[PDB]
Amino acid sequence: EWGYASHNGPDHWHELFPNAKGENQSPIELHTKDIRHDPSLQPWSVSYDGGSAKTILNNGHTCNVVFDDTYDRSMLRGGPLPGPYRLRQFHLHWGSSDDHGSEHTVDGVKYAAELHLVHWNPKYNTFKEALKQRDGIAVIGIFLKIGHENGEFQIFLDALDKIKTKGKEAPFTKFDPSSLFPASRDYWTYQGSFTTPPCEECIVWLLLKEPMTVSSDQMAKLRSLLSSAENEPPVPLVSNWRPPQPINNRVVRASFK
Ligand SMILES: [Zn+2]
Repeated sequence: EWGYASHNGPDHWHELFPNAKGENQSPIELHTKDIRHDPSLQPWSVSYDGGSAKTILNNGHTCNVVFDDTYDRSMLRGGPLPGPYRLRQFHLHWGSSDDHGSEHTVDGVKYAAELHLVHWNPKYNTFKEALKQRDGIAVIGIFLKIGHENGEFQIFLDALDKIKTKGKEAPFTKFDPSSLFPASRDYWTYQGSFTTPPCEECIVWLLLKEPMTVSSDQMAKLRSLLSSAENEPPVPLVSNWRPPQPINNRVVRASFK
């Protein structure tokens, strides 16, 4: 009961979800000349377990890989976080050609897709209870820039064949999504929200300066997925990005000089 179209677009989401219109929404524009270095930002680390992966779904907005988080398994730590955090899911956001598709922008500059890795604080007992904290979620954000094929990313792409359609689920194990990471772990950090409804203001963002490169033909395989079940009328999922919301008075810090 929401969408990226023209009667369900993001423009309207608040008509049914009213966080959608709070003071800490994501995504944002990042204006590098308004951003300062903070020398108290440490680096982050992951311990992930490739065996945590379970399923891959197409929920009609996006493709999801789900992981097992019933205990402390694949862990994100350091950075600005207070504590260690659990991996739960990743997905993506894209548009309809390569010149655009990311949610965040950096000095105007748009990327072709954004990858989001979702984590949650064990301190808050439960993914669902952490949606009510300001720092309950942690997202690692990655940009996708056109280029050379990515092989670890293919692994994932190959599986899309089995969920083409909204609804569809399939098994997906043994994938470590740290494989996708680029070489640098330089980061921008801010506080905001989920970009899809219900738009909870739950998120510590960690955006990575460095883009993971991918192929145009890799990108058009993501662009194939569809948003109608089988028994129903085709329709492609051609865009799924949300446009930048208001910073108000929010401070964006960089890990890096
Ligand atoms: Zn997302």
